[PDB]
Amino acid sequence: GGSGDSAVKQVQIDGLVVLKIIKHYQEEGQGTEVVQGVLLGLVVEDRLEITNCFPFPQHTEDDADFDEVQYQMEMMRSLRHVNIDHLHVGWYQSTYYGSFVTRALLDSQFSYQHAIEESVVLIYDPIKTAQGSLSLKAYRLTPKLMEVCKEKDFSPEALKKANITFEHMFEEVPIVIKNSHLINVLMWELEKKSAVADKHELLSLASSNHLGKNLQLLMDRVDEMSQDIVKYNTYMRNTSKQQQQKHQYQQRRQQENMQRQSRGEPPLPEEDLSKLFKPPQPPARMDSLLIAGQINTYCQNIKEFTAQNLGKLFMAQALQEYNN
Amino acid sequence: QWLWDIIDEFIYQFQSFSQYRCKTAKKSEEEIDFLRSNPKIWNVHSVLNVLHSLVDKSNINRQLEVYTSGGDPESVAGEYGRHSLYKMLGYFSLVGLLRLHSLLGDYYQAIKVLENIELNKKSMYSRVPECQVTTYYYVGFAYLMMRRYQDAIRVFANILLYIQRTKSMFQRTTYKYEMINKQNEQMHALLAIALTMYPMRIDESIHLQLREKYGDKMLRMQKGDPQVYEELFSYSCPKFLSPVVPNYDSVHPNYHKEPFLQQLKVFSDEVQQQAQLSTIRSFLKLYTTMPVAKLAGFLDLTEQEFRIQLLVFKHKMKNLVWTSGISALDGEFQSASEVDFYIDKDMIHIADTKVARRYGDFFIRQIHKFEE
Amino acid sequence: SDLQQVGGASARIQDALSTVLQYAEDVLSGKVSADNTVGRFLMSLVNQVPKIVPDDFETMLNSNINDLLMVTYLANLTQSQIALNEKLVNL
Repeated sequence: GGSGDSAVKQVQIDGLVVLKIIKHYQEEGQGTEVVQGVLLGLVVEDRLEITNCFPFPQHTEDDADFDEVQYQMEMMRSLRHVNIDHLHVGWYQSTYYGSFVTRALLDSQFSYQHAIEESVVLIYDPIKTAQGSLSLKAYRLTPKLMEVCKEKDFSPEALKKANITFEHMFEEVPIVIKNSHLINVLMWELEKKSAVADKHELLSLASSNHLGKNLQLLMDRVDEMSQDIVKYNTYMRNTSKQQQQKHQYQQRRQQENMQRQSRGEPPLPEEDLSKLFKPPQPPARMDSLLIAGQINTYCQNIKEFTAQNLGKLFMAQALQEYNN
Repeated sequence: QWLWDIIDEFIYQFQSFSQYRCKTAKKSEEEIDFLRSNPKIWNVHSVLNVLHSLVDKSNINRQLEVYTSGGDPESVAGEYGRHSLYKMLGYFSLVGLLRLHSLLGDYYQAIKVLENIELNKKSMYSRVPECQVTTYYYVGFAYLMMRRYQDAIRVFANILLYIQRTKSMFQRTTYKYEMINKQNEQMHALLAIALTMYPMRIDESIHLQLREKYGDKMLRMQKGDPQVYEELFSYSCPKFLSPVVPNYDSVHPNYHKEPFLQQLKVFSDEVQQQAQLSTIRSFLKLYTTMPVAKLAGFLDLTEQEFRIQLLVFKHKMKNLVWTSGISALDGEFQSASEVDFYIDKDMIHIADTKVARRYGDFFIRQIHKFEE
Repeated sequence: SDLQQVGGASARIQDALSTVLQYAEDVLSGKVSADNTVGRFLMSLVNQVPKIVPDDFETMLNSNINDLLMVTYLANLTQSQIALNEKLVNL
């Protein structure tokens, strides 16, 4: 069966949903980190059928401030009046660049997952990651992390919870592998489209050649990836060096000094012994930055892997066509 | 007292173990499947066969140095122990390769090399990484004794690099791990002196500060030295025969000395001849094609005064280093210049970086399986 | 890979189609609609891929395959260095 961890089940996403997401695209604000909207569905055979979606339209330009409650309330009144009810089983984003996890969206996922166990977060990565294997990714969060929710904090919370061990590279649910039995209408369309509509099919394919000759796509994606890898790794490397200089370097000199002082005073305290050792801000375990870092480096490694897979087959095709 | 007495205690044990092994292991599947089924550990059996070979070889060298003619050790080890262990069935597992690895290591130290055509043809079992490293160690020495510099360096490079995908663990290296790595390095350095200019393929196996150090020595040896050859000979002969252990210096014994004198001559005469060829191989093939004045400048470089230049130039060319055409009419000497290439190793390195990440992914996941 | 299989499936249809188009001319009379028309389609393919033909250009292509392989090799090394950093900070 399609059951995963806790009570969860594998995702079944309609092609109608994909077309509704594509209409609300990735333009009218290309660079802007807008989380696009919610996913609606229901518990079915072996799986979750994701039947619908709607966007959440915020104050978007380059800026993108949050928006009113009654838009969601009137939309979820309106949606019920046409079909079923507001059974909200996840949320979705594209949005700018190739796959990345901006940190407060992890907290947003953590808050959503504490409320609903049966939930999947959907990331859509097409031409902006070079389209490009694994173009739809559906991810759930770990039960041990959810079980100890709330919270993570800076070093309290985290030091106790992360030293019980929680998984964080976690379940990705596989999407299409059988018929939905809704294909029927699209199948009747297919034999005609083709047909005497051949002009449309041929033009759509021909757009690819224009895109592929014009765009510097392998260099372009490598430059944004190189920029991304250096940003996150330099942030993590300075963060680790800051904790190490507090964990090891302070304590080493404190033991150096405490051994020189020698370290027990028998008629009365122990004044400067009492002064010694008080926590710096990291004494251990800045996991809220670290775990979010590792999820982003895993996303970066996936982008390296998809870029390598594109390069393997392009090198093969280039060599194969020339030599005969 | 003590040191010799311990050798007898080991010989008494090894002879008794051989008498037991020669007796049981052609019928005793009752003994054997009781051994297969009961335990939950297995690596001890590999260690004992290797440990016995190292201890026996350490014991044999001391006896042979002290008693330098007409005594028992080589025949009693050869005829009874090594030949009986060679001639019986291999225990199912890699145990037949382990017995062959001692036999080959004894055969190597007695310099009676030839039977590798037989040994390789009977060694058709899977080379699980440790048995690849042992086989390569002996094969590199066999190629070196055969004077196959091109072949020996490739085999030595693999075990010097040590990325053979070994997974040991459980003290199997053992007690000489550093020494075995330098024993491979020492031969690899000697092979590099013979072969260079052409590799281009030393960077894989020998790290840069040792490529620097043997490069100074190699350039000086082919320009003037004496002392680099003296240094190279004294370090190398120590490692070439693999005697495992010395005895103890004193005024009164001769013995070990007769030992050492035989070892020095045999390595000296061959290495001296090879060193002279390496110096002939030193001068660059700066252009393919030489008219008489360029040939005369090569003769001037080759030797002077005066008498007999061209005659010894025929011999120096026909050692190996010059394949060429001559025209008597046009006065021009026509040769090729040998060539080699690079960006070879990177294709191997992309495979082993993938293995290195995967081994680390396996290790963290194995540790993680205890905190589930 | 799915696109490469669609392209090979299409190329095999072209081999079968051109075989039928020629054989129609051999049998009695055929190919009139497929004359300088198909000869322009096949040229349109050939002018784009492989572009031109000489030794200079295939040598340039093989040099680019080595650079693309070098970038791919370095991407394995970056991912392994990220793994070396990963393996140090998860013990």
